[PDB]
Amino acid sequence: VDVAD
Amino acid sequence: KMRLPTRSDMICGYACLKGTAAMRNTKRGSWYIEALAQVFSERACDMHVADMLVKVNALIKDREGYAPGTEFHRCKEMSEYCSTLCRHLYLFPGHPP
Amino acid sequence: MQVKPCTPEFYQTHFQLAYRLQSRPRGLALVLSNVHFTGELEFRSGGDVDHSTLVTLFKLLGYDVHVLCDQTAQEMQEKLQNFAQLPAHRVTDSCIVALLSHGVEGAIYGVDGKLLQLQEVFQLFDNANCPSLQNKPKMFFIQACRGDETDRGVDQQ
Repeated sequence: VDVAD
Repeated sequence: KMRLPTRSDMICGYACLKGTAAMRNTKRGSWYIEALAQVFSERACDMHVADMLVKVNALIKDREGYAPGTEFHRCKEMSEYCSTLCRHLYLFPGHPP
Repeated sequence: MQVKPCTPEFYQTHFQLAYRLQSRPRGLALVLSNVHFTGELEFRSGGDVDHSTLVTLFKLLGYDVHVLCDQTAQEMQEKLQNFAQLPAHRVTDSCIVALLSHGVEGAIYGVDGKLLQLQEVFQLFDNANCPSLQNKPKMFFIQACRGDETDRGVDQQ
């Protein structure tokens, strides 16, 4: 899944 | 004699824009790094670095978040680069052979 | 991951209007990856793939690669400065620095949750502080957030 840096 | 500014001949690639989050896939890694490697390895033979970063920008603009049930589902990101370069920057990979 | 070589002809027709870029190695490259935190900073899952990908890519582009992992703000500053001061830079044609961490606008986090300002990083490699790289292309790649705002995206008309 896509997450924030 | 010719002198220099305090800073020049730099290029800085950013994964995202001011104020915003850069996106990373928990398995595949960062969108920006993934795109950067795909373009540089494919095009360093015949494209300068600033132009490759433009190709990276195109890939990032097209991508969207996959993270169902969370605020990142279908989210977006835009990369950018800032340049004080004064010439084309070709990496000339594998030359001479 | 494979890097297609440039042709002799492409070199011959482009070298005169490009930065000189023919040293072996092409330059030194630094890959600095922060993945494990604690000091609101979540484990950078998949950060390991980024690091490995860049190390392989820069080696294949003909760079000598230096790697640093999970460093505090102060360690990043000291080690970036050590890197910038290396003697090799006088005989190479370019330099690469890649920084992968959490961050905010204009700064990135060390694993201690403190901030290193990007202006100070660039300054380490400028004309006054890094004379061995004067007139040589210096590439920086910064994988880090520049704020906490999620971009929800917009519809195309």
